[PDB]
Amino acid sequence: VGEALEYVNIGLSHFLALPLAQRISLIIIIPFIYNIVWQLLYSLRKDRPPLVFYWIPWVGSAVVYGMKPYEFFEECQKKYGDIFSFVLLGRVMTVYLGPKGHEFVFNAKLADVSAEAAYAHLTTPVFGKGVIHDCPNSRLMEQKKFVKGALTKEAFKSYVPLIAEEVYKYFRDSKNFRLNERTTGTIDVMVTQPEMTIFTASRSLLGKEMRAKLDTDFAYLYSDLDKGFTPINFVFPNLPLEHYRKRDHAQKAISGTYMSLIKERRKNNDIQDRDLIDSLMKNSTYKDGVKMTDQEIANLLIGVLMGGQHTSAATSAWILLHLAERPDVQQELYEEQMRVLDGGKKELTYDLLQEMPLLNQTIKETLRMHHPLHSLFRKVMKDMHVPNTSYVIPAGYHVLVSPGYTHLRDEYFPNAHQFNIHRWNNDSASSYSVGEEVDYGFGAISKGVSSPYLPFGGGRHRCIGEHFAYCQLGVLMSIFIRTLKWHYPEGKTVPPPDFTSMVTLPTGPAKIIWEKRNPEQKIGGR
Ligand code: HEM
Ligand SMILES: OC(Cn1cncn1)(Cn1cncn1)c1ccc(F)cc1F
Repeated sequence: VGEALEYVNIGLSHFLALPLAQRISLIIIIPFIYNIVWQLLYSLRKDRPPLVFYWIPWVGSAVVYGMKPYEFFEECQKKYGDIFSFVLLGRVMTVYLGPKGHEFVFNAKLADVSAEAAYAHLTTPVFGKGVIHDCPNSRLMEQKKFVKGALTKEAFKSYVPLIAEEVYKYFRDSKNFRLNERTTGTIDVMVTQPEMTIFTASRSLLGKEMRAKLDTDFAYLYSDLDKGFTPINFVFPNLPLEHYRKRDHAQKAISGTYMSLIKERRKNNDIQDRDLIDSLMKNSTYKDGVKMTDQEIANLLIGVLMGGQHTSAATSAWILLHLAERPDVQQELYEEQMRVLDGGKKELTYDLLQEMPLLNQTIKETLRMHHPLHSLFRKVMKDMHVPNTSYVIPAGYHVLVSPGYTHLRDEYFPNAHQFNIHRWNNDSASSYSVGEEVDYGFGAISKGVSSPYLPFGGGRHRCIGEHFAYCQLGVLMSIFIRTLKWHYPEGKTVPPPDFTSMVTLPTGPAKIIWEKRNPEQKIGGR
């Protein structure tokens, strides 16, 4: 064996004297071979979930997961069951499908998994430092608490007429509508809904000043920042191109604008209860006494607005698209509007929104069919034993949960690919905890996360924008319904989702044709 060891050194030597044709080829095919051999040895382990076979090292199943994750999950489920792993751009993802998966991932102990470790590079380059994913979990919990303080019933009461006003103003002024001059038109909903969403959300959450900013070239900065919000950040968060420079500069200029308003308000003591900015100026002190800086407040505002932007705009787009081939549902919704608002003589309020179950069921059904986040990740921090299995998920892995997948399973939602708002009759709430509850720092929420329907997630990372989303989408759809009818161009139908973008927005261009219900109706104001 001493003689064997000599030939090892000889072999190492002879390698380095190989022609580069053969040892680019060498250093290529020997990972390819080792990978296959490694998977074969891996598949024999009884303490690991089955691993989806893949040919290309590092890359893994990235391409099929990236383009059609649900079809990917369905195939893996048929073959392997509800628990399985797959390689994705250098990381091993352990998927757990179904309610048991919801429970395993969303209710995982703080010591076991980390969301911020999974998402920091996705969001921090976009929002700025010190907030959301660029901070400890208990900091995040309180930031969520701070923001929730601006999201009260009384706040929604004041938001509704503000949001309504922005919708009507958009109908009046936008080149996409111009209702005082046009009775019919064609629109790309991936153009109109992001614009309507930023106008309505800015006006209510940021306030008059920041909304006024959107009527200038300052609006261009929001687009630049929006482009940095991309899956590519998972691999290339910072790359010396101008996509990144436009992003970084936008983040600085936008937070600078918020900070200017913040410092301005404090200078003049002008701090009431107008908006989320007022709210955070009065309520952003952590439990240990440390106060958020003006930069961190601005950075939080960016993240919250940006996140709400994408989820809400995608959702109202899908609502329009599903209703476009369903004049029956438009008809039902309109009748509800006529009854609840007394033929339109009653002004829309937050309370009246609560008396519109079909409208809210329509939102609920859209979120079932189109969960804007098709996958949620956590990085595994401590080895996790999978209950009632021999499986152990080692630290360094990632767990993946997908409530959106379950939303589309017939076993939980019969005829899951049919849009049917009536499957939610006497269950028109946005969601509802109906068992024991728990507080992670931002308010009591559902302890159990086993519901097959989880558009807003669960556990410590649960959404806090749920009621704002329903308020915003509710006011907007209420006005769309009362003002317009709409349908598809001949031969067109609901498009497939684009699963490669940050949220599962519709494939473009997604066009609908609108017409005024009352051609002679005029929208007043300047
Ligand atoms: C239809 C609209 C929306 C949907 C479907 C949605 C969905 C979700 C989901 C599934 C999560 C859980 C994330 C995870 O577990 O990793 C989440 C978290 C969160 N969302 Fe939303 N969201 C929506 C709108 C909004 C809005 C409008 C806001 C703010 C006004 C918002 C702010 C947040 C915040 C602060 C978190 C917590 C992040 C964390 O704790 O890690 N969302 N959202
Ligand atoms: O959870 C997100 C980040 N994200 C995860 N997968 C894709 N994007 C999205 N989001 C959820 N509700 C709204 N946006 C988020 C969470 C909080 C936040 F402040 C911004 C933000 F983008």
